[PDB]
Amino acid sequence: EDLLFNKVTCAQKFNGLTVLPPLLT
Amino acid sequence: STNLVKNKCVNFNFNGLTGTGVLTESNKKFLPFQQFGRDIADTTDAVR
Repeated sequence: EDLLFNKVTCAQKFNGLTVLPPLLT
Repeated sequence: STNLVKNKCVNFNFNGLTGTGVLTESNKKFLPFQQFGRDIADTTDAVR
């Protein structure tokens, strides 16, 4: 799972582009 | 003129550029002629 995670990649929020968090951490 | 206030959610006006926000200390130096500093999203986020 770590070897897989490591491969995948506020300024936005200047205009109301908020990002709600997930539920399942 | 007025004063220079920092670190509070204030209004500012530098070189005609208008905007509001928190004026935290900066940690990057520019070229000595440049006045602005901008991100990939093309939004002002730095100023001399």
